[PDB]
Amino acid sequence: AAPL
Amino acid sequence: ANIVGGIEYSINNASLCSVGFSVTRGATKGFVTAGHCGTVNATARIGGAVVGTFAARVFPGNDRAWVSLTSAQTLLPRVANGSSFVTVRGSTEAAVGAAVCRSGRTTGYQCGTITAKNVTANYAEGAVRGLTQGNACMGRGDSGGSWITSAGQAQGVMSGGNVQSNGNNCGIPASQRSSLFERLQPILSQYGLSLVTG
Repeated sequence: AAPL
Repeated sequence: ANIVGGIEYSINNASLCSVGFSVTRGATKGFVTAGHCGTVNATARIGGAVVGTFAARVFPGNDRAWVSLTSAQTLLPRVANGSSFVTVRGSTEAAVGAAVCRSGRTTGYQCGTITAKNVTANYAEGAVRGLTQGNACMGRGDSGGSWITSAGQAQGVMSGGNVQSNGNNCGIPASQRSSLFERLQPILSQYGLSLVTG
């Protein structure tokens, strides 16, 4: 999960 | 510039994000977006012109921000859908299983369903709690963009998810996507904002  | 959900804006001439929703704060015009897009006082530009600056933000913990705009900006109660628009009618929160769409400068307008609420994303910067999960795909550049039902009820702004090596999660089946958005409700109350509706 990454910001976007 | 005309402020419509889903369009691109740049921050300090570097990063790109997508506009979430047009709002007002008393006489001040603004748009809500993702917290991770900029820091307080960062400069927002639309098509090369300065349109405002980050007024506040929360990131990580939450993922929210609002940009106050100059007076010459035109706020519109719309979300881009290709060349057409989805009219913003309110902010009723949809429930798990409802269909929803999201708009952003990278993958355009994508739709899917809400699959879970109150999700924690563990970003490198720290955890972001209370996110709602949908399975519409998205890519780098979509953050801060609008999440809305086809009926015009605004749901939140794009936070993040499980992007693959090509920069999006559009090449993996809906069943494997985790696309998270920050709920709009707590952002409107936290900043005293009102959504622009049509």
